[PDB]
Amino acid sequence: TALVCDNGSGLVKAGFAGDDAPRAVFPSIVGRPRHQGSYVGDEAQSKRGILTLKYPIEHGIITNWDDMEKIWHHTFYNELRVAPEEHPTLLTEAPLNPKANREKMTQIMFETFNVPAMYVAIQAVLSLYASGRTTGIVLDSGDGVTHNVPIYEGYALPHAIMRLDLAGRDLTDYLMKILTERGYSFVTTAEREIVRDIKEKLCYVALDFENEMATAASSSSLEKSYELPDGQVITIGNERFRCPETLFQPSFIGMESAGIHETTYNSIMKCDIDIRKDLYANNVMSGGTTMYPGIADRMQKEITALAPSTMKIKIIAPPERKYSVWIGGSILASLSTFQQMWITKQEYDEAGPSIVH
Amino acid sequence: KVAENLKSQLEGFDKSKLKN
Ligand SMILES: Nc1ncnc2c1ncn2[C@@H]1O[C@H](COP(=O)(O)OP(=O)(O)O)[C@@H](O)[C@H]1O
Ligand SMILES: [Mg+2]
Repeated sequence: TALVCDNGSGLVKAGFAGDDAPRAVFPSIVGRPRHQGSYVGDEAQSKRGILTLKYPIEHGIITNWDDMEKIWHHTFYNELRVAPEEHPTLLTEAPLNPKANREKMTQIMFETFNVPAMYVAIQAVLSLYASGRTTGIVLDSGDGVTHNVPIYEGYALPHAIMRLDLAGRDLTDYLMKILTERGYSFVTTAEREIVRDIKEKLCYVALDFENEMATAASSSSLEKSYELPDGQVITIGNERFRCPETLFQPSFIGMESAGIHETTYNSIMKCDIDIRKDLYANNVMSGGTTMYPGIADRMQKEITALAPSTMKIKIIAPPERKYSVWIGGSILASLSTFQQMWITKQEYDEAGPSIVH
Repeated sequence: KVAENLKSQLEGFDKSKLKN
C-alpha cells in the first residue's frame, strides 16, 4: 500500500493511498534549546519552553534537509509506524519547487529511506484532481504560503503561478497582535494555540468589508465571546472579519502585495486567452486558510468586478478543502492508470535524481 | 498534458471507494 505525504509549510498530512483522510497531521516544526551551557512536531510544540522552533518548509519550499529528514523520519516511524522500505511513497511539493529541490527529495527518499518507489506531485494539482477536474485554477492557502495555480489538462502553468507569502500563520499572528493591543496576553503555547483556535472558530470573510465595518460600528450583532480556561472572556466583533480581510488587503499587516482576488485575476491573465473562460468557471479553493465562512462568496464578487462583464465565474470550495491536497494524492496513487508512473528504485539506481523531471 | 485514461479516472473518480 502506497503512502501519501503532503509536506505542508505548517502541517504534515500523511497517510495511506485509498484512504479518505490522512492518518497523521502534525506541525512541520523542528525544535532545539539554548541559555546556559532536537524534537519534531507536537513534542516540539509541546514542551518547547526549552526550544527554539524552526520551519524547514517555511513558505512551501524545503530549505533545511537535515530537519526535513527528521520530519520524514518522524512521519514514517513515529506517526504512521511503517517501514519506508515497504511502501511506494507519493510526496507533495509546492508550486514553483526548484529542480534541484525535487532532485534532492528524490535522492533522500531512495538513498536514506530506501523506498521501493516514489513520486512527487504539485499540491495544487492534487487539490484540483480531488475535485474531479484536470483543468482549473487553484487558490491554495495554507499555513506559510498562498499560491494561485492555473492548471490545464493536468499540468500547472509555471509562468502563470502566483505566490503570496501570507497565509494562516500570519492571520494568527495578526489576530494575536490586535488582541494584545486590546490588553489580552498570550505568551505560552496555546496561548498562542488558543488564538489560532479563536481565529478558526470565530473569524469570517466579509462580503463587503466597509459594510461589515459599519454593521460592527452600529450594533452588537457581530460580537462573539470566547472563554479562556482561567476565567477570562475575550469578546471580538470586527476583528472576526478584519483578520482574514488581510488576505484581500495585505497592507493590514504591512505587506505591499496585491490581495488573493487580484493575484487570482492576474494569474488568469497570464494564461493563454483561449483557456481563461475555463479557469474563470473553475476556481477551486484549497488549504486550511480557505476555510473562512464567506470567502467563496467574496471571491465570486471580487473576480466578477475584475473580469469581463460577460464572463461566467464559479468558485468551488469543497467541504473537505483542508485536506484536499492529501486526498488528491490518495486518489492519484490508488488509480490503476497511475501505477506505471511510480519512479522505481531500479529506474532511480539507473539514472539518478534527474528522473523526477 | 496528462494521459487520457488518467484524466478520465481522475474526472470520474467516486470518492466513496476511499476507505474510511
Ligand atoms: N476552520 C478554519 N478556519 C480558518 N483557518 C483554518 C481553519 N482550519 C485550519 N486553518 C488554518 O490553515 C492553516 C493550515 O492549513 P494547511 O492547508 O494545512 O497548511 P499547509 O499545507 O501550508 O501546512 C493553519 O494556519 C490553520 O490555522
Ligand atoms: Mg498545503
